[PDB]
Amino acid sequence: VIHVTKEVKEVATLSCGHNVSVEELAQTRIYWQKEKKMVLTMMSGDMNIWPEYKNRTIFDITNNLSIVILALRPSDEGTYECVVLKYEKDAFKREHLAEVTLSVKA
Amino acid sequence: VIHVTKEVKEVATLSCGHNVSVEELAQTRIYWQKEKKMVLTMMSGDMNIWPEYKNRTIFDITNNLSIVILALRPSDEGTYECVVLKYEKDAFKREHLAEVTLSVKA
Amino acid sequence: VIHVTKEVKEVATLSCGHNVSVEELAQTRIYWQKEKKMVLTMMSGDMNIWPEYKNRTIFDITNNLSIVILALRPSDEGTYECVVLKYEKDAFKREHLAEVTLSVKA
Amino acid sequence: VIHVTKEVKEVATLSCGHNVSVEELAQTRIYWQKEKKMVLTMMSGDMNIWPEYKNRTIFDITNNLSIVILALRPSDEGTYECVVLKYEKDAFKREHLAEVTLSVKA
Amino acid sequence: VIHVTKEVKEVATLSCGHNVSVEELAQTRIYWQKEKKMVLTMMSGDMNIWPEYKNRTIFDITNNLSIVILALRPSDEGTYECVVLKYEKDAFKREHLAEVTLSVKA
Amino acid sequence: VIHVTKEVKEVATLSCGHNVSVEELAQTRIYWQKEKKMVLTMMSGDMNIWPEYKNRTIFDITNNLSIVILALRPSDEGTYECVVLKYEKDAFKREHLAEVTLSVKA
Amino acid sequence: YKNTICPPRQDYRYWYFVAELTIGVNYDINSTIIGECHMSESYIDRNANIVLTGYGLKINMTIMDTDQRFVAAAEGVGKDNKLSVLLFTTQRLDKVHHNISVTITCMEMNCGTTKYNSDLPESIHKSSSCDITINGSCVTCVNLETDPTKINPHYLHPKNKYLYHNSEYSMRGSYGVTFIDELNQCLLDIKELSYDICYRE
Amino acid sequence: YKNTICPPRQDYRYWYFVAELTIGVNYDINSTIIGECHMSESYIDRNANIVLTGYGLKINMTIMDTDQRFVAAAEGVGKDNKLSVLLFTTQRLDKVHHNISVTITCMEMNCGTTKYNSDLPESIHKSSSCDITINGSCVTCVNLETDPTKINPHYLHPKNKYLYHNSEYSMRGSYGVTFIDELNQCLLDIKELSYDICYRE
Amino acid sequence: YKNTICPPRQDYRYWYFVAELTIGVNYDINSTIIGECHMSESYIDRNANIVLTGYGLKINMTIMDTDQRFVAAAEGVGKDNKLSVLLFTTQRLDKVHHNISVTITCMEMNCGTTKYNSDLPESIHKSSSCDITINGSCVTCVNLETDPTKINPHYLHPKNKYLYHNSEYSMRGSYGVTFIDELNQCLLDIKELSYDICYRE
Amino acid sequence: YKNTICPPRQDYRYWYFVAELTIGVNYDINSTIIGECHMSESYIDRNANIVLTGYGLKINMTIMDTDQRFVAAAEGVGKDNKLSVLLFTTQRLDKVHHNISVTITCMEMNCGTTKYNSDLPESIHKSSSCDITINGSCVTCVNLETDPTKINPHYLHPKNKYLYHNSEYSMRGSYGVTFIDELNQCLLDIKELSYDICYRE
Amino acid sequence: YKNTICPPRQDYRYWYFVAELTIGVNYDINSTIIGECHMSESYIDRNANIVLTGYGLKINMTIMDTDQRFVAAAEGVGKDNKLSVLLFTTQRLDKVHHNISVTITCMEMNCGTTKYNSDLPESIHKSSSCDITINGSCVTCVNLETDPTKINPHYLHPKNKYLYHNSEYSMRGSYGVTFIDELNQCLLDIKELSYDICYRE
Amino acid sequence: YKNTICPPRQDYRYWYFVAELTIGVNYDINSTIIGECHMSESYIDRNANIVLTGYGLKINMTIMDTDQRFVAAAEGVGKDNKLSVLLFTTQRLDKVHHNISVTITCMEMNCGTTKYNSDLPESIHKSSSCDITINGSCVTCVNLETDPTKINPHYLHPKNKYLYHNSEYSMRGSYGVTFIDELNQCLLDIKELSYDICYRE
Repeated sequence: VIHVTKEVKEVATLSCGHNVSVEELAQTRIYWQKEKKMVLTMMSGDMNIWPEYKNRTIFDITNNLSIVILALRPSDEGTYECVVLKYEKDAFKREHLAEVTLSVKA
Repeated sequence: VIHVTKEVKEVATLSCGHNVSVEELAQTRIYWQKEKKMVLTMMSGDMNIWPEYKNRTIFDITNNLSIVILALRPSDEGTYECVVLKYEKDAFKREHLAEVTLSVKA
Repeated sequence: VIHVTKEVKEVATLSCGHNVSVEELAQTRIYWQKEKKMVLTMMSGDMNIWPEYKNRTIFDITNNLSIVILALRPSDEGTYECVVLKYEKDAFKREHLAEVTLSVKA
Repeated sequence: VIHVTKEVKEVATLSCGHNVSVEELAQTRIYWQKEKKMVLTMMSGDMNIWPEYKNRTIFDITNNLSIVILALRPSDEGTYECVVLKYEKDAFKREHLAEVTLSVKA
Repeated sequence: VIHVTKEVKEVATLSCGHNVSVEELAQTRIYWQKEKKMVLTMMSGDMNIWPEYKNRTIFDITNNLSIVILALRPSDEGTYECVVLKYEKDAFKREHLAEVTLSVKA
Repeated sequence: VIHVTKEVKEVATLSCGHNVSVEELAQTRIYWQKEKKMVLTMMSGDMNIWPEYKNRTIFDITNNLSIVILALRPSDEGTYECVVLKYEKDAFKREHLAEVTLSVKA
Repeated sequence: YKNTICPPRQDYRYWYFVAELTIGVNYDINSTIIGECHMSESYIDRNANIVLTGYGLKINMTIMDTDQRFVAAAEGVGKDNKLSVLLFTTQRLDKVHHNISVTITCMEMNCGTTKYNSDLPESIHKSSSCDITINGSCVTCVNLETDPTKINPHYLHPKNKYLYHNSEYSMRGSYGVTFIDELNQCLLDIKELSYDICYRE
Repeated sequence: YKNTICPPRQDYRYWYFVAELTIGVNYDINSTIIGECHMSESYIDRNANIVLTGYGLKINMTIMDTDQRFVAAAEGVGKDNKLSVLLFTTQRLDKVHHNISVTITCMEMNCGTTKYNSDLPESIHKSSSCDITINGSCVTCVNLETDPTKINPHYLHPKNKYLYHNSEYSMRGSYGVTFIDELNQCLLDIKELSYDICYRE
Repeated sequence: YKNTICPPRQDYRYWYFVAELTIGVNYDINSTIIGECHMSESYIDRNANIVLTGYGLKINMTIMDTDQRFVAAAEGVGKDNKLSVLLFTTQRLDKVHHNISVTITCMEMNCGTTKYNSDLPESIHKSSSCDITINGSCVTCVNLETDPTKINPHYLHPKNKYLYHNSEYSMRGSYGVTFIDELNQCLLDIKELSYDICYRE
Repeated sequence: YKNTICPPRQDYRYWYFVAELTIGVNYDINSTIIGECHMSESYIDRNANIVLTGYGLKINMTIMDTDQRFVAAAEGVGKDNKLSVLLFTTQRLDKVHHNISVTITCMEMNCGTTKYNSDLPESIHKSSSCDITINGSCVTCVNLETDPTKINPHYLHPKNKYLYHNSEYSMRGSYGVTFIDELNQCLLDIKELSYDICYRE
Repeated sequence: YKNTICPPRQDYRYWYFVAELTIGVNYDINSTIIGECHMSESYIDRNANIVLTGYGLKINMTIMDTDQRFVAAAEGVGKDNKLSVLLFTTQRLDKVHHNISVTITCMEMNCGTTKYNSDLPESIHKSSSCDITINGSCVTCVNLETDPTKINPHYLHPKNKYLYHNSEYSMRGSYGVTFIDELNQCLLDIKELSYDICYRE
Repeated sequence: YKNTICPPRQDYRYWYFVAELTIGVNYDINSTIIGECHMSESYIDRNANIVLTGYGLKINMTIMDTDQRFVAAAEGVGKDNKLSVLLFTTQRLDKVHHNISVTITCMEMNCGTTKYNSDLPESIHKSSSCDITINGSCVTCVNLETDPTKINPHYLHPKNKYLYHNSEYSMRGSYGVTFIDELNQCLLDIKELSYDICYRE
């Protein structure tokens, strides 16, 4: 678990720690969620996104499959778990559940 | 069962349907009764008779062991059963229970 | 049982129906009692007698071991039982329990 | 199941979908009923008919053993089941239970 | 049991009925008691005595191991038991429990 | 158990009765306690001491591993137990639980 | 296809009133006792035999050459020591009279060997006979009304059971014998009559 | 046809008062105890034997050459230590006196071997004898009134049972022996008398 | 991978409404009796057989070449002596019609050998037949609605059990025979209808 | 004719106060415990032996050459640890003193082998001896008053039982031993004394 | 000296939260049933196997090369047919990840042979794998959170039992598979969740 | 004559406070549980061994070359996980110190092979040693105060039992070991201490 700390109202990268290839990205489902509340999904190459986090997150796939949180707020503080699944034998096999915690200093 | 019908205030024969001989009549007990209420008895040749039917019945033994009801009334309407028993082995053996029904038209 | 009947105020013999000899009388206990109430005893030749019947009874041993009731009254009416026992093997063996009934006509 | 739809106050054929011959029609019992309420019977060649549907139905045996509903009303809307039985071994054997539904547009 | 009777205000011997020798008296415990209330003890040759009976009893050992009651009173009337024990195998073996009864005539 | 008695406001030695060497004293835990309330500890050569008894006790190790109680008071009266443990097989083995009782005369 | 008798059951709910048996006794019976009657039934070679023991009487009634087996019995005590027995079979498959043999042994009072052992002809239609054998002098009269038109009014039918009785005069047969000059006083007073269902049915 | 005795039953409801047996004892019995009397009956070669143990007495009464078997017994304690035994058989088939043998062994107090072992002639009609044997000195008097005219008034007959007693003086026989000078004080005071029905009937 | 039938259980909680069986009888049945129906199930060589005995009828229904075994049954009595049987299996693995053989033996009234023993074609889709054999004259009509769309409204499903029923008209098959001129009055009045779950499920 | 002892019974109601046995113990017993005493009796070759275990003591008392067997026992605890034992036999057939052997083993406290094993002569009439053997040091004193004139006042006799006690001074024999200087303090205070009837009588 | 596993006990009071197993099913389960889950445990050759049958699922979970044996299990039903299984062992002697094999056979609905039979790598630390085999199509998703940091808040621990759970993120391993496009909706709503302790622990 | 030990009994009422055994454990025990402790006693070749299992500990204490057998035990749980064991034998026949061997195996938590297995000399009078063997790492401290002067004040002695304890300092021996730096905190707080009597005494 990576306790990344970062100052308020700043671009905030959250590393998933798992590298997926762009050919494999169509067959791999990636989604981020904090405190069991969903944040963004990348289901079969579709970058769907939640209304709480539509306009302030940018997915950088190459840099450890990360989200960059723009204009970070204390409401965004918490534990983000990054979930990655791969399609095997007509079943999505979960392969990554890395948890990172973001703390807000103001 | 013989449903004999006959007009009011008339001589009324009621056939028992069993013929007994006069030598056998001393050894044979015959009695008539309507609705389990006794009418006449011929016990060992003694023609005993009930106070309801003393003066209006005549036993004709030869004509099928019958009673003739004189001045018949609607009170006499009902089912008459004729019971005949014979003495065998120090026991009276019942041999006839013919039932006839008399109806009164007025 | 002897139903002896006899007129009021008369000498009244009550037969016991058992004859005992005078040699055997010393070894034989005789007593009379009416309605379980004792009348006279002849225990080993002693003619003891009850206050109700002291002066009106005479024991005649020979005439069937009887009592003679003098001036008989309706109070003396009842059933008298006469009890005779003989001494056998250090035990009095009862040999007579004849009951007679006296009726009083007045 | 045939969902036949037809406009209000019009002649309305309801196909049973089973063809019976006129020699077999005497041995075959045909009856129509909607919502378990009986409509017409053709029992042994007798075209008996119910008071709700006496004057507005015509049985056409040849055209798939049908009823023609005259002056159709929304009360006639519902599911009609057509029941056909044949006499085999002293028993009426059911051989057809086709259901058609009539809808009324007004 | 000896029912000794004796007149009031008189010297009164009470026999124990057991004779002990003076050599054996040191090894023998003798005590008198009336109605389970103790009177005198002679434990190992010590003539201890109770306050009720200090000055009116004299032990005469030779004359059947007795007490002599001086100036006898009706309070002294009762049953006196005389208890004698001998030392055997480190245990006092009871050998005498003679009871005498004193009656007072006044 | 030694019942040492000594007058009030006086130096008061309390003998433990166990002699330990100064090389062994580093490996041996000694502590005194009265009525289960702790008095002084000598844990691995550290002479720690309780606030009730800081300034009036002096440990003399050589003279039977004793405490000397200065200005003794009736509050110091009681039973002192002296507990000595030695380190064997990664375990402190208790080897002395001598109890002495101090009485105060005033 | 021919109608048969069913295989036997532990409990039967379809009872058919086959016979009204009335036995008068000289020894005293006060009233009906619950659980007194113990009946045993057997259907062997088309013969229905019922053996019921109660109130000092063992009654062995056998119906011969029949297609119905007994199901139940009910014994009640009337006034003047009359004992009324109601008997039940499965159903009336055939409408014919059947020969009967009823053996009535006195098992408690007035006790002995066979006293009558005779044949009672049925008085109505004369198509059947009762070979009735009495082992004792306790029995005063016997009246056996088979296939009775009228069920006794104070016989309470058990619940979940169904009673059927013959309603035709052409089917009822009466067998009667009286051993004393009683003028067939087997007719109960029925005033204090009660009925108890037998055990082992 | 001859009247016989019925086969034995577990429970008998027709009781016949056959004998009033009264035994006086020197040892103390206070009052009747419920369930004290235990009786055992046996009918072997026309001999009816009853063995009842109660209140320190075992009474073995045998009636010889008889057509009736015992059914029941009732034992009660009267004042002055008199013990009253009421005995019951099936019914009186024959009107004749029967020879009896009654063995009265003291099983609890005053205990020993045979003390009397003699024959008591019946005082009325002199047609029977009681071969009475007492094993002990506890018995003071014995009065055996067989076929008694009068039933004891404070004997409560059990319900669903029927009592019959002899009403003829020609049938009652009294057997009596008294071992002390008692003038036949076997006659109970009957004031505090109660009766308890025995077990194993 | 292919869907199979599970190994049998002592108690099944997933019931599938497979058949609505209605049998009319001439003998009288009053109303539903709790605990009357006793059913026995057997799945041998892909054949699901259920034998339920109740209200005087033993019904032996066998579904041939099927992947579902019976789980439960419910028998209720309607007005005019109509007997309604609700039958349940595990689940509908295959969506095909199956040949059935239902044997209905009258075990209590109107009792005999085989009366009809014929094949009823299913009226809808004509893809299956009922080889129905009636041992007796008690049966008046038989209506077997297999895979019914509508569950009977007054059938109370047991708690902790789950009911599933077919909702497709393409799957329901009706087998019908009437032995009297009844115009298929197997249709119950359903006013006083109650249902009791069978035993040995 | 000679008076004998009766055959043994399961329960005896005629008890005879044969002996007042008092045992003092150094170990503490508080008060009487209901159901504590368990006694076993045996009459073999005219010897009556009773073995009663209670309150830490097993007492084996044997009366030799006697015609009476033990029936019952009662054990109670007095103040100052005195244990009072009341013993009962059938009846006193012979008026003679009998030699006794009483074995008192301490089974719970102060436990060991034979400590005294000596003969106590009876103090009154000197006609019998007690061969008394103590297995342990628990016993402080023993007082055995045989055929006592006075029954202990707070011994409640069981109901339906009858107590008889000797009333003659010519028959009472006292056996006494005290092992400590106690001046025969076996005499209980009797203030808090209660008695419990033993088991297996 | 090395820490070992204790010999097995009948009842264990020290429970360790080893795994949070969640299984989603397509067939309907309403709510938790008390006494539904029946578990069987076996520790053979350092392998802890637990077989728990409940709510139509038989779950055979085996932890390989381990020093802890299972003690208990708790099965609860959540909303949207999610089934939550809480599993307990003795204690965590070694702080290492263990290879697991969990076999989930559908025993009541959607029943068949092996459907997936594959290896799920643990998502955290990638040090262990779940060889998971599903016998049927009933299972929709499986989430196995081993050594969970957080105990389910509405799991009521039994009294006289002691719960210990892992508090380190370095020890928790999550195994997950979803067979439908469910986005890992194995996460229960937990609003109506209840837990029942299994049998045969 | 020499004082011996009595034969064993089912229930003993004379208890002697022989040892105050206190065992501290690192795993958590909340409070005393009624019926938790199960003890087994054996006196073989003058050696008194007691094996009591309770609160996750099996304690096997053997006193060698002694004339007293164990009678009872009482186990209680104090604050800070201290476990207090009170042990009882018959009586103190000899006034000498005895060599002891106490084996304390952890049976539920912190479980393993022998950890210490050493000899603790008694601190007072140095006349005996405790060969103490601990099978596990659960035990933190052991204090064995044999023949204690003071009974624990909140130990409720059972009724009808008698407690005796040693009152001499010359007889009490203390055996102590602490495995952590605890300064002999085996001394319980005793505030919430309760005691439960063990089973199989």
